[PDB]
Amino acid sequence: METIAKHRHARSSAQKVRLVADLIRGKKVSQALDILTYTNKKAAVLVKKVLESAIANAEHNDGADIDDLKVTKIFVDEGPSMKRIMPRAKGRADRILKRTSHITVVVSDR
Amino acid sequence: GFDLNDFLEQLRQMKNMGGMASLMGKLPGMGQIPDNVKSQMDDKVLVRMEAIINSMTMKERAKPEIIKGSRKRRIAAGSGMQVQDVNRLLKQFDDMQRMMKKMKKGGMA
Amino acid sequence: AAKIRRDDEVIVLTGKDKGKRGKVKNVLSSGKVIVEGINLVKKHQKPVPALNQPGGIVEKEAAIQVSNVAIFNAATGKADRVGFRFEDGKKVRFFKSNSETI
Amino acid sequence: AAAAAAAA
Amino acid sequence: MKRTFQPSVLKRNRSHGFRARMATKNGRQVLARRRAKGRARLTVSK
Amino acid sequence: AVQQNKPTRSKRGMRRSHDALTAVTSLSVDKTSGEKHLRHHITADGYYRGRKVIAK
RNA sequence: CCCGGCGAGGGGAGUGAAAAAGAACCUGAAACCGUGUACGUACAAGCAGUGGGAGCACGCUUAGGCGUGUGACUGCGUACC
RNA sequence: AGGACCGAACCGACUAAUGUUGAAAAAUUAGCGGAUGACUUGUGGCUGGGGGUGAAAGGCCAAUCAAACCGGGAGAUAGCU
RNA sequence: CGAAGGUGUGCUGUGAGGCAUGCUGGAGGUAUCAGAAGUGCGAAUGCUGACAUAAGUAACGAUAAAGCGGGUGAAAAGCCCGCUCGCCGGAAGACCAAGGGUUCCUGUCCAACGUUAAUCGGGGCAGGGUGAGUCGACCCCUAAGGCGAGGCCGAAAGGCGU
Ligand SMILES: [Mg+2]
Ligand SMILES: [Mg+2]
Ligand SMILES: [Mg+2]
Ligand SMILES: [Mg+2]
Ligand SMILES: [Mg+2]
Ligand SMILES: [Mg+2]
Ligand SMILES: [Mg+2]
Ligand SMILES: [Mg+2]
Ligand SMILES: [Mg+2]
Ligand SMILES: [Mg+2]
Ligand SMILES: [Mg+2]
Ligand SMILES: [Mg+2]
Ligand SMILES: [Mg+2]
Ligand SMILES: [Mg+2]
Ligand SMILES: [Mg+2]
Ligand SMILES: [Mg+2]
Ligand SMILES: [Mg+2]
Ligand SMILES: [Mg+2]
Ligand SMILES: [Mg+2]
Ligand SMILES: [Mg+2]
Ligand SMILES: [Mg+2]
Repeated sequence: METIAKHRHARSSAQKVRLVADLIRGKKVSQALDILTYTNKKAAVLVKKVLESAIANAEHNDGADIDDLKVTKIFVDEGPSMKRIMPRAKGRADRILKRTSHITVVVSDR
Repeated sequence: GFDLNDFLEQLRQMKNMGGMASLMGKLPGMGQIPDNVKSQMDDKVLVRMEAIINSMTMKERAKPEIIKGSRKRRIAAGSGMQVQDVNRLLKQFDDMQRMMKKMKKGGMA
Repeated sequence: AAKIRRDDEVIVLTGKDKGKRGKVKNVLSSGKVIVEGINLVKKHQKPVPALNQPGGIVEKEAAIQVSNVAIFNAATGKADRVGFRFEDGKKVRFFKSNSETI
Repeated sequence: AAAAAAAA
Repeated sequence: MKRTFQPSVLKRNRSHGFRARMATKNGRQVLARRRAKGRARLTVSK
Repeated sequence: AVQQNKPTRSKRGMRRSHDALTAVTSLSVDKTSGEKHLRHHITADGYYRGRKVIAK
């Protein structure tokens, strides 16, 4: 794999995390923070972690020390959603799907 | 309030017997073969651990969370050990700082 | 079924090593034939935490079907499909179709 | 007790 | 308000369930059809 | 207040327009050749020039 | 072995014929949800197609007037049971 | 003395607002009636379905009552959808 | 030297469909003519499961609101320590019965459960923890009522009762 990292579960819904992801693409890499470290939404704290793990895989699976790179890809997918119940009007309006995603960050060449 | 600088001294203070008759008996209910595994001829590892620390700078001995592969491939080059050997010391040390912080009077119960 | 007991010195058949010596083995009723002539390196890391922290990254058995060179005395194979008689009370193992019980 | 902990 | 239940072990025998079942044709019948027919781990008395 | 046929696709995908997130852009400040965060001097020590929070 | 909270999760290395078999594990379809690219699209009214149709992106051929995608504009034109 | 008076506990529910995918499958808030009596309450017992109980409303008999719940006759019958 | 199945493509038939083949796939399939059907779905407010929509909307459970400094920690508005502040006090305190059945205490861990975070918990995993001649139950005694030798009734079941 051209240095990835991705995720799975944890729980943070799709769209929720899909929002912060758009913030980072193209340049990225050297943007391991700032364009992320200066935005607080749970989704952000999650993409950064895996962001670093990914950029870290640049010293193991492949060479090219952290400084170049690009991050030409970032997309979140819907991950199995947990189910639960919710006491309400005798039991009619209750479904609650926790939802969850990943991130799947990438870092190739420009 | 604790680091490698203090942990190293604990090794030098082993001049007097070092436990050749102390720690060797601090396990009446030996687990079939726990003794020799701990002492290890008192040189198989008991001495190597010290050497690995001696080849460390004042900065590394102060901060254990600042050592990387660039430093691990250097200590083993001088001491004579390998990369995994130096890692074991850091691991056993990590469990020491966590223990020397959750107690007060003996820590017994 | 197998009858091939321990220390039973057999020879490798079917394939791979083949024509190899090997004896004893560790086959069991519906069990496995370690023998001695079936085993390629092995996979394993340093998990043992005992004073003997090894790696087991070597040594291992190579099951293989009981269908190995029958015991063999002179040449090879020599099926043991025969039954002795009036010997023992439990068993009465026979031997290759060459001679008699061995 | 120092040797009964660091070695324990 | 008062939701129709209110537990009381003692009030769970001759008055209902428990071992009292062994005192009537039907009572004892229940056990058969219950246990036998479709083996029930059952539990009745606790 | 009920609804009746609603198009998951296309529609909504339009309201999402006003939902994308945004970018900051700030300095490093003289001392910190990086962080400085937003309109702050620096968090490393929380000092604009000296004894403010903790510093030399 | 490496990122991480001595997390989760992953990335290598190794097992293996296969890990595009990793325990959520055979094959893995559909709804449904995304990232990428080609084209259409912010003065235009309606079962959204169908008939005509230019342009554009690729592909054509020793042109020869074509194939694939998309479809501005335009005649029609109110789902199934 | 008193099915006496006023009024907490306790018992009950006349009015309005809120709630009506509720905090709640009948309540909350502010008022309201009885409060030594045909009073009120704990524990246990007795009445069984065409049967019970009923200061009587067809009320109550486990969120079910112009004939309870569970299983069976049972794939009742349905010139109807 | 890749079957069924999934997915593309090309040719073919009037149509139901047929074939050839790329890829996936990891073991089976079946010309032909004949035989037998749990024999072909788009609807039945059809049955089961999965995923949408509304929508990142409402809501987060009494309007007794909380502020700050330390500690710990990856991170503290919520956890521990401290000083303030406010609320209840015929109780929003204490004890017991009923019922519950380890929820108690200590250590730990934070996936799921807590309508958020959680280092915290009645959550997970471990351990530990309820000591009686005088308190209670057993136990003597009997109430309502139940059961009931023999007995009286009653097709059977069974009802009544000394
Ligand atoms: Mg699979
Ligand atoms: Mg235009
Ligand atoms: Mg046309
Ligand atoms: Mg009066
Ligand atoms: Mg109203
Ligand atoms: Mg009131
Ligand atoms: Mg009064
Ligand atoms: Mg009662
Ligand atoms: Mg009722
Ligand atoms: Mg009939
Ligand atoms: Mg019917
Ligand atoms: Mg078949
Ligand atoms: Mg139809
Ligand atoms: Mg919000
Ligand atoms: Mg709305
Ligand atoms: Mg609104
Ligand atoms: Mg609340
Ligand atoms: Mg428990
Ligand atoms: Mg507790
Ligand atoms: Mg607990
Ligand atoms: Mg009687």
